[PDB]
Amino acid sequence: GKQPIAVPSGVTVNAQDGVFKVKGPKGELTVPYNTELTVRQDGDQLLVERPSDAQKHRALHGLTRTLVANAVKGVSDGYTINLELRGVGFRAKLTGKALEMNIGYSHPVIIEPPAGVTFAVPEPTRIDVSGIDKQLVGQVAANVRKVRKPDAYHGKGVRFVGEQIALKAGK
Amino acid sequence: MFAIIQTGGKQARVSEGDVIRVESLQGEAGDKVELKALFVGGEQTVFGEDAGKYTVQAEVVEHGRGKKIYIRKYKSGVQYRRRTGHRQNFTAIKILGI
Amino acid sequence: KTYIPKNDEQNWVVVDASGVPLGRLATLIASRIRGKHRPDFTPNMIQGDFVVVINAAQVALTGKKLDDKVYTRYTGYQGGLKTETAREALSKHPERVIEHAVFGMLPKGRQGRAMHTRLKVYAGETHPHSAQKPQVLKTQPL
Amino acid sequence: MKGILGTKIGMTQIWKNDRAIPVTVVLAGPCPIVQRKTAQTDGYEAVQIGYAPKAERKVNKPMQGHFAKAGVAPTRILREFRGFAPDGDSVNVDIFAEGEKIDATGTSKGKGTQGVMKRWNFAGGPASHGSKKWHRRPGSIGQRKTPGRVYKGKRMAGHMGMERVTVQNLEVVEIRAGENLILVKGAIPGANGGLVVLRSAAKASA
Amino acid sequence: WIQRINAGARLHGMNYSTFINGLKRANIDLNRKVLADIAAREPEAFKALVDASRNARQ
RNA sequence: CGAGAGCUAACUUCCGUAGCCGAGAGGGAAACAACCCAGACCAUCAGCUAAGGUCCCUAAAUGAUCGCUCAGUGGUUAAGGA
RNA sequence: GGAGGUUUGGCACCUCGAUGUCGGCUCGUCGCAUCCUGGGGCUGAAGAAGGUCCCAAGGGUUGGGCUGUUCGCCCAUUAAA
RNA sequence: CGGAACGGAUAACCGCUGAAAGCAUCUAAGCGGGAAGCCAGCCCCAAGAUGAGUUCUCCCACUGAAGGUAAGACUCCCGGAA
Ligand SMILES: [Mg+2]
Ligand SMILES: [Mg+2]
Ligand SMILES: [Mg+2]
Ligand SMILES: [Mg+2]
Ligand SMILES: [Mg+2]
Ligand SMILES: [Mg+2]
Ligand SMILES: [Mg+2]
Ligand SMILES: [Mg+2]
Ligand SMILES: [Mg+2]
Ligand SMILES: [Mg+2]
Ligand SMILES: [Mg+2]
Ligand SMILES: [Mg+2]
Ligand SMILES: [Mg+2]
Ligand SMILES: [Mg+2]
Ligand SMILES: [Mg+2]
Ligand SMILES: [Mg+2]
Ligand SMILES: [Mg+2]
Ligand SMILES: [Mg+2]
Ligand SMILES: [Mg+2]
Ligand SMILES: [Mg+2]
Ligand SMILES: [Mg+2]
Ligand SMILES: [Mg+2]
Ligand SMILES: [Mg+2]
Ligand SMILES: [Mg+2]
Ligand SMILES: [Mg+2]
Ligand SMILES: [Mg+2]
Ligand SMILES: [Mg+2]
Ligand SMILES: [Mg+2]
Ligand SMILES: [Mg+2]
Ligand SMILES: [Mg+2]
Ligand SMILES: [Mg+2]
Ligand SMILES: [Mg+2]
Repeated sequence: GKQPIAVPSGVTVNAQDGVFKVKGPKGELTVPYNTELTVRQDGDQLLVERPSDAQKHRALHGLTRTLVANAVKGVSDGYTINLELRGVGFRAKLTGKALEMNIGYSHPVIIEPPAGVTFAVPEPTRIDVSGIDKQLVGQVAANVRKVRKPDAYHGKGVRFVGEQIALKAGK
Repeated sequence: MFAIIQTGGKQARVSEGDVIRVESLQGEAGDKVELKALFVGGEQTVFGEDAGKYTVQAEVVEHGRGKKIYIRKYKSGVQYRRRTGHRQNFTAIKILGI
Repeated sequence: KTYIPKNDEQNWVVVDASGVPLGRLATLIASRIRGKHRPDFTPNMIQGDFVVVINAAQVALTGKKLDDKVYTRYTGYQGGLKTETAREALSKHPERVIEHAVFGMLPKGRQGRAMHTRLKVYAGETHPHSAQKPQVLKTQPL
Repeated sequence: MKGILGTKIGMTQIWKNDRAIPVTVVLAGPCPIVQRKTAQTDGYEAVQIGYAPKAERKVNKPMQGHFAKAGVAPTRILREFRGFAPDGDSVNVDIFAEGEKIDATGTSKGKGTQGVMKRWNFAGGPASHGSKKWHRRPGSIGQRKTPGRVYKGKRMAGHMGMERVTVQNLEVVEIRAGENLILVKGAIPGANGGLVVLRSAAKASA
Repeated sequence: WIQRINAGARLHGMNYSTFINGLKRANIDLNRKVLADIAAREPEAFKALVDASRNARQ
């Protein structure tokens, strides 16, 4: 189980039938939640209490609590994922807001951000993604990573910036 | 409006001339005073053991044999066909009770 | 001996469908069409009310049914097999779904065809039949 | 989308550069804009236009009045082109430019009641090795008792002819502007002098 | 007969099973269903029997 | 139900035994000699029930109370796995 | 331990007042336990060519010599026979 | 000349956020990606879609179910890559 919280100073939390609204430095980060749970807060700090200890009842508590944790902490401080391309060539660049990968294929491979997500290419072989909705930053980083998921032999491709990987042997 | 309940006689708030099953009182003599379980006299409905309070007379009008019917029966591939005559006796009566 | 009447009545009613399960609403409409609500004065004649469903596209299927429910219908042709439209993509033309229920329970005879006439589905919140002045009737039964 | 009517005239030889090619000459003469159908007044968007004038003596009164709404001479054929919204009258030049692909739709040549060897490319059966279905005959026609059926759809002797046929990606070879002629690469269906219609490619492939 | 009786039964907010159980629960109602039908064709008396029956399952 | 023969196959074949069918109508089992109910003297626009049922087709509680399964399981098996 | 009913059967239920039988030819249509093609997982998968399993029935699946043959063998090709 | 592209929802599969177990997990709520296959897209039929659809236009309101008639079909003649 998990329950303790930390709402900071520059944010505000509404409440309505379980489904709250939130604003702050970047507002309109609403999330769905179930009515069967108790959407609540004291004031200086929040909580989600579980009315009943049932199994399916218990799962929703931890789901909803991490979801409020990410959704509020993202408007309070934000999320930023970093990655590196590896392999011969494998360029990346920024055209306006779009990210031009130039990575091991006959064509350039472009990605156009969904709204709220900001690409950044601090180094020619360094991708970075910035945003609030952690779910969407994760799907965006995944959409870039899938373009060349690492091979089992030499590790060409997208990698999380600190990432290690196994290498099969071969000839 | 109301009708005999076939099982023997016995009925509700009528005024007419109806057939029914045979009465074992012959002639127009019977003057049968039957019990009735319901009545809408005065549009005032009355039923139940209230209707064991009220009773209606009705003269016997005529003994009679109804329209003929055959009783035919069949079964396949067994030869067996059956045929018989039948007419149901009755005693028509006209109503004039309370 | 038994009273029978003339078909003199012609009655119009607006069933709602929004939030209602399908089937639950469908049997209510099938009962109103087939005439059980009034003293079902004859088998012989169709004395049921005319039934004008609205907001049918807000119909509810209470299970997983919105997927995985199937709608087989044979075009005579081989390979015209189970031409399965099944789901909520049949809510591309929502009204027939509801029809298909009540006609699943309306009689299959000459008369049973002919009563389907009086079923007037309307997936939107609006219907033309203001000239009939249909009467409201609640989706809860008791 | 854009289209016009005309009449197949005949076929010929042609030389674009040095490559000899078979063209077909349609005459796509001017078409009046009779009726401007809009969805706000007709439920769907389209335009109906005419071809080959009819002597006014031959018109019904209702058709003289149909045209008479539009200030247009009676024309023996009217047709509707979906999504098409021109202005004035539909001359063929303006609609087409040389080399563009255009679908060509006309009515196939009625060959009447045709056997199966002719209609569906049936095989035939030996013409000497025993028979008395020497040619022509469809042979067997089903399974046996299970499905007693013969399939709905089954191919059989019949009216091979007269179908509407569309033919895709024909190439405008040339455009004679002041004659209202239009060359098209290769063949179009019909007897000569039948109506046909030329249109933009139904699938604009890359 | 039965099919016509439960129609008025439900018309009043009872039903055939409960309504004949209430017309039986008072001993004095012994009329045939056909006569309950004819009463279903006379609404006032039918409602009188409905209130009679319903005052017997209480 | 109890055996043999068979492969502890068969709407298989051969015996014992009970019941039905043959010779059996009527309600149930969608349909259906064998199963479950129940043995048709005749007539009725009368009543209680059997089996079986009570959402609509389709007669009759969208009955009541504590649960169980979210699989359409219900509405086609097992060794084995979770 | 199951599955399917395509084999050789068993059984003897409708058909001996007739249910034409093997092979070919002609038309076909269906299953999928998938020969090709499409999407995958693992691979003792470097690449290429593969193996094997999963999802997939839209379409497609060659012509000849031998024999009545089905089949099988062979010629010569195939995305595949 | 054609099979096709673009689209949508999908199978195996691949993932995002993520609990029930303060880890981890593509799923238990939720979301995204993925086939010659499913729906749409191409060509043809089709309102006997008795649920009979729309639009444009024409003849009008005659005399005693009938009858002369309008608008307008047909019969027949001559022919037709029908
Ligand atoms: Mg016998
Ligand atoms: Mg030949
Ligand atoms: Mg034959
Ligand atoms: Mg069969
Ligand atoms: Mg058949
Ligand atoms: Mg043995
Ligand atoms: Mg035997
Ligand atoms: Mg025997
Ligand atoms: Mg015998
Ligand atoms: Mg016996
Ligand atoms: Mg029996
Ligand atoms: Mg059965
Ligand atoms: Mg039966
Ligand atoms: Mg028999
Ligand atoms: Mg018998
Ligand atoms: Mg039997
Ligand atoms: Mg029993
Ligand atoms: Mg009873
Ligand atoms: Mg019982
Ligand atoms: Mg009922
Ligand atoms: Mg087990
Ligand atoms: Mg014979
Ligand atoms: Mg014969
Ligand atoms: Mg498969
Ligand atoms: Mg492959
Ligand atoms: Mg390789
Ligand atoms: Mg095949
Ligand atoms: Mg595509
Ligand atoms: Mg999934
Ligand atoms: Mg998608
Ligand atoms: Mg293709
Ligand atoms: Mg007339």
